[PDB]
Amino acid sequence: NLEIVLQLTALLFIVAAGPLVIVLLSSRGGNL
Amino acid sequence: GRDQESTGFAWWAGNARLINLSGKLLGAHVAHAGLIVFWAGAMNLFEVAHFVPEKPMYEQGLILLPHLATLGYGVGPGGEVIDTYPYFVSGVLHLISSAVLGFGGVYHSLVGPETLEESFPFFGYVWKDKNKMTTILGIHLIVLGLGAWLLVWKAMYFGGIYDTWAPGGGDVRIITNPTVSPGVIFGYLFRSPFGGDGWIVSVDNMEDVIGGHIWIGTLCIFGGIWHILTKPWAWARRAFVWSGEAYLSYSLGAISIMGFTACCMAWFNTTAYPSEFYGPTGPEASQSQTFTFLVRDQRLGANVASAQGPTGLGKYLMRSPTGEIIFGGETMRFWDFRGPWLEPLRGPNGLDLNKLKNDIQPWQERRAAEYMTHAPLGSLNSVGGVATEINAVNYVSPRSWLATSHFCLGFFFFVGHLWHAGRARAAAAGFEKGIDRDNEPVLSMRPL
Amino acid sequence: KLPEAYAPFDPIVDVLPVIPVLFLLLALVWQASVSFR
Amino acid sequence: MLLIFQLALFAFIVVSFLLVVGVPVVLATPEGWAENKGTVFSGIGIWFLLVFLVGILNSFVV
Amino acid sequence: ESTSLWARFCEWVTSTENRLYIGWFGVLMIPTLLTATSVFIIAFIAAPPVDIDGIREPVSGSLLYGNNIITGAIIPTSNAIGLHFYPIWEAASLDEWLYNGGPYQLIVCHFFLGVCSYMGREWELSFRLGMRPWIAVAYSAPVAAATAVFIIYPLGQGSFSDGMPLGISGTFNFMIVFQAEHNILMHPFHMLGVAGVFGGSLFSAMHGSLVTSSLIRETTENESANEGYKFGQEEETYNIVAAHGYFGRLIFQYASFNNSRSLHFFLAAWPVVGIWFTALGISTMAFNLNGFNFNQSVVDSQGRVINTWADIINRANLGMEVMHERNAHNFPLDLA
Amino acid sequence: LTFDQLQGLTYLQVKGTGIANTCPTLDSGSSNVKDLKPGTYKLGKFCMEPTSFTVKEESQFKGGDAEFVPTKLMTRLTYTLDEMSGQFKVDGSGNVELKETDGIDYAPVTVQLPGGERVPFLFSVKELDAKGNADGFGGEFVVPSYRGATFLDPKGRGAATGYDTAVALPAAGDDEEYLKENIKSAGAMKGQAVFSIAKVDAATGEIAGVFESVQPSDTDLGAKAPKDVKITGLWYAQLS
Amino acid sequence: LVDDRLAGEGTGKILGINDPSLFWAITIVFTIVWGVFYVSTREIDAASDRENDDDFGLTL
Amino acid sequence: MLTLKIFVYTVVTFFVSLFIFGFLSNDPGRNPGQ
Amino acid sequence: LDLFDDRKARQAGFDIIYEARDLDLPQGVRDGLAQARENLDVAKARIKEAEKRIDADLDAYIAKAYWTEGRNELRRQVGTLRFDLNAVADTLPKAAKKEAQAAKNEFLAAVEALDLQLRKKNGDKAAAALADTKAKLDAVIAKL
Ligand SMILES: CCCCCCCCCCCCCCCCCC(=O)OC[C@H](CO[C@@H]1O[C@H](CO[C@H]2O[C@H](CO)[C@H](O)[C@H](O)[C@H]2O)[C@H](O)[C@H](O)[C@H]1O)OC(=O)CCCCCCCCCCCCCCCCC
Ligand code: CLA
Ligand code: CLA
Ligand code: CLA
Ligand SMILES: CC1=C(/C=C/C(C)=C/C=C/C(C)=C/C=C/C=C(C)/C=C/C=C(C)/C=C/C2=C(C)CCCC2(C)C)C(C)(C)CCC1
Ligand SMILES: CC1=C(/C=C/C(C)=C/C=C/C(C)=C/C=C/C=C(C)/C=C/C=C(C)/C=C/C2=C(C)CCCC2(C)C)C(C)(C)CCC1
Ligand SMILES: CC1=C(/C=C/C(C)=C\C=C\C(C)=C\C=C/C=C(C)\C=C\C=C(C)\C=C\C2=C(C)CCCC2(C)C)C(C)(C)CCC1
Ligand code: OEX
Ligand SMILES: [Cl-]
Ligand SMILES: [Cl-]
Repeated sequence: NLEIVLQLTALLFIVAAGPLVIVLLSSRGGNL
Repeated sequence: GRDQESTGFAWWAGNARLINLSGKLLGAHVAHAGLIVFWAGAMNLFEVAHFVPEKPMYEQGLILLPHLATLGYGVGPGGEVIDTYPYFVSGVLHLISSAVLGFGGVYHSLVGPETLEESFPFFGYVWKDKNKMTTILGIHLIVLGLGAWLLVWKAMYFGGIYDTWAPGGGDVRIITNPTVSPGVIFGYLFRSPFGGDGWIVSVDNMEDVIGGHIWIGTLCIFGGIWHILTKPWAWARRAFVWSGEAYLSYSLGAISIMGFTACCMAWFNTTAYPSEFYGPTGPEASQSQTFTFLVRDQRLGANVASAQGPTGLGKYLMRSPTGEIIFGGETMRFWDFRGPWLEPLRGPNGLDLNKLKNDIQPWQERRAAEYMTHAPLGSLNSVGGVATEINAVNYVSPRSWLATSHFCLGFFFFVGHLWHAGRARAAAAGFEKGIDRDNEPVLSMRPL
Repeated sequence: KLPEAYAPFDPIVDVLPVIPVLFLLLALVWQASVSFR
Repeated sequence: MLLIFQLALFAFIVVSFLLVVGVPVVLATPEGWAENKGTVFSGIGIWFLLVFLVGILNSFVV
Repeated sequence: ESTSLWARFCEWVTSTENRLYIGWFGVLMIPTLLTATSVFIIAFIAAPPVDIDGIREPVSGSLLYGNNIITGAIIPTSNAIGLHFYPIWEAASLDEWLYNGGPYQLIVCHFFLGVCSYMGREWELSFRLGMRPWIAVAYSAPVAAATAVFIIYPLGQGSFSDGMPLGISGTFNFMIVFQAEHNILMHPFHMLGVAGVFGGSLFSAMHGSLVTSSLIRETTENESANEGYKFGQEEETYNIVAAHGYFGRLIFQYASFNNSRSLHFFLAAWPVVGIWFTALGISTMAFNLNGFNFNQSVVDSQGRVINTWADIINRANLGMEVMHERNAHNFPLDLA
Repeated sequence: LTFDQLQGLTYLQVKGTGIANTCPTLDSGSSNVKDLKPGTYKLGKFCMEPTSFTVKEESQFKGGDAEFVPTKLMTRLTYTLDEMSGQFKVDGSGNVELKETDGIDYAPVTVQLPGGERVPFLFSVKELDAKGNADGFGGEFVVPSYRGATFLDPKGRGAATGYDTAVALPAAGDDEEYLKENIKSAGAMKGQAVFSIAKVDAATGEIAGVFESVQPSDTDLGAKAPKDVKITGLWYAQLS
Repeated sequence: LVDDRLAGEGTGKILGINDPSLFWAITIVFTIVWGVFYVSTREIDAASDRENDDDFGLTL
Repeated sequence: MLTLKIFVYTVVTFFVSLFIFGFLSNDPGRNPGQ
Repeated sequence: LDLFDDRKARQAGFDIIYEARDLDLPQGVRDGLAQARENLDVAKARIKEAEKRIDADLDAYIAKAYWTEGRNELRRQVGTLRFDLNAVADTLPKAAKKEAQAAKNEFLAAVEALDLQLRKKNGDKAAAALADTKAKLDAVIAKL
């Protein structure tokens, strides 16, 4: 099950990379 | 960005705020281009990773690898995949290229110039400038022509293109004599779209395929130079709406036609879409069933030519309404199907009876047997077979996915023409927001 | 499959093709952050 | 070279993730494209160097 | 003012003073629809039987040949023809054209051009009257459905004989065979189509009942309430706030459209979007991408298959499959 | 088109033209079958292209002069028998005996009589055994049932498969009115064909001529009386 | 054969032109309609009140 | 049947030509707004 | 039912059709590629038979102007020649394998050039191309 664990881990980053950008801009008062 | 307070467009029509922001509109189009290249790269690597050599391409749900195979990458004689490394570098090259394409999209969208008309007159444009619009049309017309010449260069100088009709079996072949005769080219273009004719979907040689792309490459280059050195004439100026949304609707109508044509190409054509990679077509599978039962019943002992069905028509062999000897049954409708495994048994008058009972090669039987079981029939959840079948086989033909999807895209982009072209005329005329309460046109008309 | 040198990185490839559909949702969450101005 | 190649590929993935989040953040930030523009170019340059490094190392490992 | 023949002709064609607007799409719509109408009426009354399956077994579809209004139909083109173009001039005799199902192709081909031109003619009048141009977009939904069952489904299946017969009982045969081969009921797009028409029927009844319930008193009880409205009124004939108040209490305040413009867009979008998908559903099933197949999906611990309601549907689908086109199949698989 | 001319054409140059439904023409050659060396040849590429279909109709004008009225073809170019093989025996005295074995040897044809009556028939030379001289050599052939034993009628009734009664009529089914229709038979019949040799090419081993065939029509699995169909046309064969 | 027919079905002819007379039918009709249209363009444009210069046509 | 084919080709070309040159006749200018 | 003795059907491959329709078997086994690679003797036999067709049937077809027969003969019983030539050439030593591949490409170019002339219905150029094809094939077989 190491394969699916790695797939979910990689999936966790990418589904968070997007919102990570928005929250950083929202917190830092960015031009978003 | 902007808001509805200063633009009048809500968030759900937000990209309409870019109509006159040429700089940001550039980044929008470059960013979507990065997405297209990203998907091509990501889906290519996804298919390469999930590729098992013990099955054919069409049994693994691959739609991009067949496109690479038809270009003659990593395929040996007979449609056998020998090496998937060329498929790998195709995915990597697109994936990396999407990054720089994505950066330019993000740069030209978020922090680049909003309008290019001031700082960069070469790239700046206003939709009303018909001359400038034609130059952009002319320029991008040349790169399309050059892209077409890449295909013929691949087919004539760089390895070649996979020919499913090649003598000695389907293989990668160098095209040395492309068919550039005007009669052949015009014959395909102005052919009927009905049965037997099939418009351009009936191109059945790689000589005609890359012969046509020579014409397309040349026409687009000359058309590019033409539309660069000339501005639209008076007849055109009084026939088209010269607005940014109007130009979009013209393209939407165009690629709607292209979407429908790709749907029919993937469904019927066996030259540009070899059955070795995309699987059998609808007509091919039905034609393969009667061929399979003709072969197996001969061994059991039966005169297939003299065998009658319940209806009195030939059980195995009958005549088309034009006289050609064809396979019997319901597949009488598919009598205009032509395939690499079936043409050797076909003479000038149709299927040759002597060759059908004396010279059926084992490879022809194996091809027809394989094509019958992989008929383009399946369910939404990818259950192979007719709707009245058990959950045993996990298979839907790539032709089914390609034809079904690009018809839905073709139809919706036709609604794009209807929507974006209707609005283009109304906005230019100036009543896209509603009827003037004090100046209603109908109120000034004679009653019916 | 991928070349043997790229085998450890296979799980990343298995989630890559779904990224483009995330951009549509990313645009939606971006508009929500700015209160759909 | 297999371990060297995979380390370079992993480094390429990590720096790509930094650019995927870092670049839009600094671009949207008003001061970002004026001050952090220097460190973005370093990230772009390193990213391209790893592309070519992984590219040549692919020849000796595949 | 105009003196040129073409200048005067183009003014007449685009004239909004005609009782029925012609326009440029009408010079295509009128001849095609009249051609299809003429042959349809003549064929529905007096056409000879048609060998639809290509097995030399003609099927009677005319009133003068023993059918009533329900069972009468224009039989599709012969299976021997397939998708081949079969105009009347490609037949040796008009008797042969009738026998092979010629009138069906003539109707379907001219009718498809008629509805496409009818759609454009709807845009053209809106432009001539200075109104917003999207009634034609809402009309694209029924056009897509008509195009799917007359053109695209025969295209994917390989024969015009698989198109919908131009008749009442012929339509039912089309649906039943369609279920047996594609399991259309289990397809998510007929599901969206059903929600489109059930919802559209619901929304039509609700909007009609809510507006009728809110009519402002302007008449007596010995007169129709309709008399309270005068054609050309500048004021509203019903109280929108009162109707919103009723429906607000009926479920909850924010489940109701306070905006007439939003409400009417919803009234248009819901059925049009639903019919778009069910039209796509038939188009997708034309290329044999059938609906969900959950047969033998549930099996017990030892492997025994436990039937579900989906398996009972398969039993009904099995019965239609082995009976449609009884004499047409010589081989076990229905690949065509 | 001679046989050599046809073989010089691609399938795409024939598809749709209609020449696929034409027997090859034997040009040059000779008019004397005597040029054929006596012996037993192997009949090959035997093909019979009709040139006319006439159906005998009982005369309502009394007199009993039932004559073959002209018809209109209804099923398009699907009516030539080809690829028929067998043996052809030539005698020194000019005696000719032809025997068909395999090949198409049958084609469903429908024609329409004056009045709108479609008469189907199974144009066939099955088991054709013709003996005679060169000028005329005739024989009888088997005309099988137009509809097979497993053909289901619109009510689901058949011979070897289907209902044996009118299920739509639970009570009046199996009455004397429906006994004839409920019971179906697929027995065969016989026809008479007279052939004639007009051209013979000894060098290429090819013969040609005309034929006249008279056979019954479809009996609707025994539901209707068969009419008499006279088929006149050309024929061609390759002795080898 | 027994009957006569055009036999042009499924033959891939350009615009369906089996015989050259069909070419004259299409060409003559198109030329006539084009002829009456051509001698009327100026009058039609005159109604616009603008001259068909490089800035003529519906433009947003 | 050729006579019928030529008649239809004449008729179809006539109505299509009117459609084509109809929209080329400053169609966009035929609107009630200014 | 009445019985019939079709036990000979398995000979001459009654199960070839059933073998190709077996999803359990790999694609190589279904298509017959695995059998030829495993037993090279059948691959060599089909090369010899393909040579017989080329050095016999083709000459008659060109002389009689039977263009469709000639093209079909180039793809029937020869439709596995490219695979069979590759199958034998793979077993050769690397030095010989390189030379066999070069020879094979020359023969394939000639047979495709011959196919063009048959398509063009050019008897004179086809006969010249046929003679070249027969010469190239002999060189390839000698190396294999
Ligand atoms: C007001 C605003 C309103 C907004 C409304 C918004 C609504 C959003 C609706 C979304 C509906 C789609 C939901 C997607 C997630 C569902 C899970 C899923 O999808 O899962 C389904 C499967 C599961 O993955 C795998 O799918 C495979 C499918 O077979 C494929 O692979 C097989 C080999 O294993 C065979 O090779 C076979 O031939 C080949 O088809 C197998 O079934 C595997 O066992 C299975 O694990 O696909 C996959 O997840 C991977 C593919 C998923 C994406 C595919 C997109 C491309 C579609 C192309 C065709 C488009 C249209 C066709 C017409 C449709 C008509 C309805
Ligand atoms: C390359 C083609 C293209 C381009 C460049 C545009 C561009 C534009 N469109 Mg248009 N449109 C197109 C195609 C295109 N459209 C098609 C094909 C249709 C038919 C469906 C439409 C229907 C349409 C309408 C009704 C409207 C526009 C509008 C607009 C403007 C603003 C839209 C916006 O802000 O997006 C915002 C994006 C969203 C709010 C998200 C949309 C959600 C969709 C449904 C995602 C669903 C994805 C899913 C996979 C689809 C399932 C089916 C699929 C499998 C086929 C803009 C200039 C608006 C306008 O008129 O501007 C003035 C407007 O209202 N378009
Ligand atoms: C292919 C899809 C696409 C693209 C390319 C664009 C592009 C654009 N949109 Mg748009 N939009 C889309 C879809 C898209 N949109 C959809 C589906 C909707 C409906 C919800 C909208 C609704 C919408 C509205 C309402 C508006 C726009 C606006 C804009 C423009 C400026 C956005 C901005 O500056 O704000 C800033 C955004 C951010 C700061 C957050 C995004 C940060 C980055 C870009 C996220 C991506 C990170 C990426 C992975 C990094 C990798 C790149 C590289 C390092 C490899 C821009 C050119 C605005 C406009 O019109 O300009 C006047 C605006 O008003 N859009
Ligand atoms: C979710 C959106 C989506 C997706 C995922 C796809 C996906 C796909 N589409 Mg599709 N399409 C879409 C939307 C989409 N489409 C829409 C909205 C439309 C308009 C309605 C279309 C219209 C369309 C058409 C007309 C066609 C496709 C096709 C395809 C398939 C091949 C893609 C391709 O090769 O393109 C193009 C590739 C490029 C642009 C990159 C290559 C460009 C250069 C010039 C090629 C040079 C190659 C060269 C010879 C290589 C040799 C090396 C060289 C150095 C010598 C693919 C699976 C094709 C198909 O398979 O038909 C079914 C096809 O014909 N699509
Ligand atoms: C290639 C690759 C890469 C890259 C990646 C990327 C580019 C990513 C991106 C991604 C993205 C781009 C993401 C995003 C996503 C999004 C999301 C996750 C969201 C969602 C949302 C939701 C779900 C919700 C919505 C809503 C709102 C809030 C409003 C109202 C309504 C609703 C609720 C619906 C990496 C680095 C890995 C490395 C390796 C390779
Ligand atoms: C403007 C804007 C928008 C959009 C945007 C976009 C659309 C972007 C795109 C972007 C992009 C388009 C990006 C891309 C990226 C990519 C990358 C970054 C790559 C990576 C790669 C890597 C990292 C590596 C990989 C590998 C190889 C090399 C081999 C195999 C293995 C692997 C896979 C690992 C939105 C909507 C938000 C709204 C707002 C505005
Ligand atoms: C590559 C290739 C080929 C082909 C080629 C070509 C050469 C194409 C072309 C095409 C062309 C060359 C053309 C087409 C099309 C066009 C179109 C489709 C359109 C038209 C449109 C429109 C839109 C019109 C309009 C109008 C006018 C007149 C103006 C205004 C008014 C109106 C709107 C009415 C082939 C087949 C060999 C196959 C292989 C590949
Ligand atoms: O044609 Mn009317 O229904 Ca369409 O599936 Mn196959 O083909 Mn016949 O059977 Mn089932
Ligand atoms: Cl039925
Ligand atoms: Cl069948």
